[PDB]
Amino acid sequence: LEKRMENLNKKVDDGFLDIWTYNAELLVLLENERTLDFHDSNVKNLYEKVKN
Amino acid sequence: GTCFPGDFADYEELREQLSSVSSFERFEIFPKERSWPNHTTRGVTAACPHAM
Ligand SMILES: *[C@@H]1O[C@H](CO)[C@@H](O)[C@H](O)[C@H]1NC(C)=O
Repeated sequence: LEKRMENLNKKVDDGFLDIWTYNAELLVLLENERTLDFHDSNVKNLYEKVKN
Repeated sequence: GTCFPGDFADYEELREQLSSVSSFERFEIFPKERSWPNHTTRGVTAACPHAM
């Protein structure tokens, strides 16, 4: 006879997990692209320095 | 709703149970004519009218 509390607890527990999963995947897929662009920029700076 | 006044015990819990129900089968748990030999089963009230 406390089904509403059980559903509220399930709603809280299943709502936090989605947010944390989404945040983790966004963090990984943004930092990977930033790392790759940073490497390409560093190679370009060495080429410009040797040319100059 | 409740045509006769009174309190419906655990009404919201009944709503929460009936939310996830696909179907029902209405069956006669106690027959009116045979399961009460020594009582009067005829009872009417003016708080619940049907066709005047
Ligand atoms: C009803 O009354 C009759 C007549 O006396 C009796 O035999 C019977 O035990 C009573 N109860 C039921 C449940 O029929």
